[PDB]
Amino acid sequence: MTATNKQVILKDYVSGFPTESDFDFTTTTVELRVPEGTNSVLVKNLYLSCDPYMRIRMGKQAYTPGQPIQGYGVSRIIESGHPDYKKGDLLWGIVAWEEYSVITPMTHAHFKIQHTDVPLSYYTGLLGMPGMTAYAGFYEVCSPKEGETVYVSAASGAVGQLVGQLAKMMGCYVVGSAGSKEKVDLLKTKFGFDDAFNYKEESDLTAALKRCFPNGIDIYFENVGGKMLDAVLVNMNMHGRIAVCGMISQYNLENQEGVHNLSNIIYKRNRIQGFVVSDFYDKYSKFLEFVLPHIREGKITYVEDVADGLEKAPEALVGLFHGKNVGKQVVVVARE
Amino acid sequence: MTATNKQVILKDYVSGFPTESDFDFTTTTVELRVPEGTNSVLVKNLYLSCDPYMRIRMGKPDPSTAALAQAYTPGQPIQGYGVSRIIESGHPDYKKGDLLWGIVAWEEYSVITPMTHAHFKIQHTDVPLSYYTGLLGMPGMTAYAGFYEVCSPKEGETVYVSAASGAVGQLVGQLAKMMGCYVVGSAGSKEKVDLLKTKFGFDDAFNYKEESDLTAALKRCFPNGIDIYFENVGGKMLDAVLVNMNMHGRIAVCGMISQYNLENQEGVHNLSNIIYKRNRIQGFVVSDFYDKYSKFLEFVLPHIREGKITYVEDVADGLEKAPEALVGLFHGKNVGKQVVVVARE
Ligand SMILES: NC(=O)c1ccc[n+]([C@@H]2O[C@H](COP(=O)([O-])OP(=O)(O)OC[C@H]3O[C@@H](n4cnc5c(N)ncnc54)[C@H](OP(=O)(O)O)[C@@H]3O)[C@@H](O)[C@H]2O)c1
Ligand SMILES: NC(=O)c1ccc[n+]([C@@H]2O[C@H](COP(=O)([O-])OP(=O)(O)OC[C@H]3O[C@@H](n4cnc5c(N)ncnc54)[C@H](OP(=O)(O)O)[C@@H]3O)[C@@H](O)[C@H]2O)c1
Repeated sequence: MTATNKQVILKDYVSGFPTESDFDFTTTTVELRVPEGTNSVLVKNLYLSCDPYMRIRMGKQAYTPGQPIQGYGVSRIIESGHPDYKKGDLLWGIVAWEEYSVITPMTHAHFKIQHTDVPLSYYTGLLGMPGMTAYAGFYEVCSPKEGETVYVSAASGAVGQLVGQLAKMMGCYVVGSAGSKEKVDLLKTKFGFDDAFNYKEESDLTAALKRCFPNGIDIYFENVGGKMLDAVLVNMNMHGRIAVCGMISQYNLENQEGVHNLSNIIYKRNRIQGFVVSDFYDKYSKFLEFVLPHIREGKITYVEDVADGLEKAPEALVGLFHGKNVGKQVVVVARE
Repeated sequence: MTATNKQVILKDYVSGFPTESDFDFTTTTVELRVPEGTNSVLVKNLYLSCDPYMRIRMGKPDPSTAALAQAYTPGQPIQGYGVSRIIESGHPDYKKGDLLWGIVAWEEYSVITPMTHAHFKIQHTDVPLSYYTGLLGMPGMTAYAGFYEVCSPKEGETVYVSAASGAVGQLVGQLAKMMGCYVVGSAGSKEKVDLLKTKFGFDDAFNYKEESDLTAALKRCFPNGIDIYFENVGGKMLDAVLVNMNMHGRIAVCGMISQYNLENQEGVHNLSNIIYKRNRIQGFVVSDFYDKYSKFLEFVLPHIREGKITYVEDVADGLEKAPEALVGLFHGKNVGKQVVVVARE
């Protein structure tokens, strides 16, 4: 290996939706040496994650045009130059969209994989940054108690599916919405939710919510926004929490959708708390040692829509925003 | 034993703003005697209060609003907060010379059954009895409970409060100042902003109505963004604040009178920002904390009596005015706590 290196780049700033045309392919050639830098390691990017924050990251902390779009991925140390990383092991964290990248590890972008008795695809979704985010947001920011109704929202996907699974381990009554009957079956089937509805087979969303929850929503895990939020507010419960994890139904408009119903948080006494996963990474290694018994035991599960190659990685990032993605969108770039 | 007790009533459920018309008057004759059943007391309503909550209790009954809540049964009188003197026995902790505050009807001679976070006995007289409908009562309990146990302020923090010339936003700004915060306020009247700037304390304030790009103004007052936000307003305000906010910014949602007399509630766009800069919106209801009311007095009653807490009012006589009075809040014709004297003392 003193190879060529393929990279998926960004042309220029996406207005509205992202499309395959706002991404271009290019070949650099990499020397597999130590290499040149300071606390650097060279790596072979194994897997990539299709992260929805990326849209916000590609409009005019924003990736520079002409340079590969950066994003989370799990990788293997080719050559080292960093104390912690032996010249042959597994990492995850921010990396370029390439086969061969050079990143100098830092404690909260880059973690080090010390459990391989589980897929190295999980560490871009379940045992990776969506997992910390489902752990963090549902445990701290929602502050769940037992027996109480949890509405989850892009539930099939990356963050959504551990929340209803964590919540059902508590023993709540969980419901979840998803866009198609493939995903809405996955929910009650695979992760045994207590109900699940296809929000795209509905006009009556407030009434949809009001039907799925007889006695109202104590907790709502927010992964989407707008219309959905507004029905959830009518539906919310007294002293019930809403942890705002994100708003996919907003990242893409060049005109942000307007919410009405906030007036309800007075009467119903709603905490609405918008977190960020980063802040909880000191609790990462506690999450890991908590879930890792449940996965390899058949208690926590996952579902990941796995593309193959950087070639099929624009057709993949774009797929999140409409909903091609069935579960976590990962991108296999090196099979091992 | 009859005594002719006048009243004020609601014709019908309101849609939009109240007007003097949605209320009718009428009279009756209460027989002045010892009330029975539960632990009941016949009272004599000296004062009464115009608080903007009464509009969500005037509208047609939604479950959403039924959590505050359940509208006034159209035809019998209006229920509200007022000061009252015990005209008869009925109960243990209430002697017939006595004087409570709480929820009475809009009538001359109410009868009440005094519940623990309903009816509160006045003990202290050295202060105007009209203070038990502002500062020493419920709207006073809001600014205390909403800013200490809800905005979780830290000394030095930037603060913005709105509807800053009314029973809550003028005592908030002072509890704010009492810990070196940078309270700025807002109000619509050209002179109302002058009570904020001078009389109440605020470091700056503005006239939102003389102000056109709302957010430009909050960008001026706080060049270093807004840590806390007390809100008695909503809509177009909350979107300027959410832009201007700081990280780990907090918001206490007391009320949103703007939205209240809208049939067609305004759209709050900018709510997405809170995912970036870990903002917390929290809606509370003062009613929940009336345990920390003994404690609140204990606090305020020293600070007022010493020049640390200033409080303007707006008085007006009898029920005849209490329509025009209650309808004046929504248009901002109350230059402080709007009180109505049924019968002075
Ligand atoms: N809190 C944090 O710090 C944190 C961390 C990471 C990511 N996030 C954010 O939250 C999301 C990521 O994970 P994920 O669990 O949502 O799954 P994902 O599968 O990774 O992302 C795509 C999903 O978006 C949904 N979707 C797209 N447009 C939608 C719309 N207009 N309305 C409703 N649903 C829509 C689709 O579900 P349907 O087919 O069912 O409609 C699809 O499954 C992103 O918005 C991301 O920016 C937050
Ligand atoms: N438990 C709770 O959550 C709780 C408890 C008590 C009260 N509240 C609520 O919060 C408010 C407190 O009452 P208060 O006695 O302190 O007096 P207040 O809010 O000052 O009421 C009158 C004021 O409303 C302002 N106003 C009128 N229309 C407005 C509009 N469209 N936009 C912005 N401001 C407008 C006027 O001034 P400017 O034009 O000068 O701005 C006027 O000074 C009420 O809405 C009440 O229902 C909530």
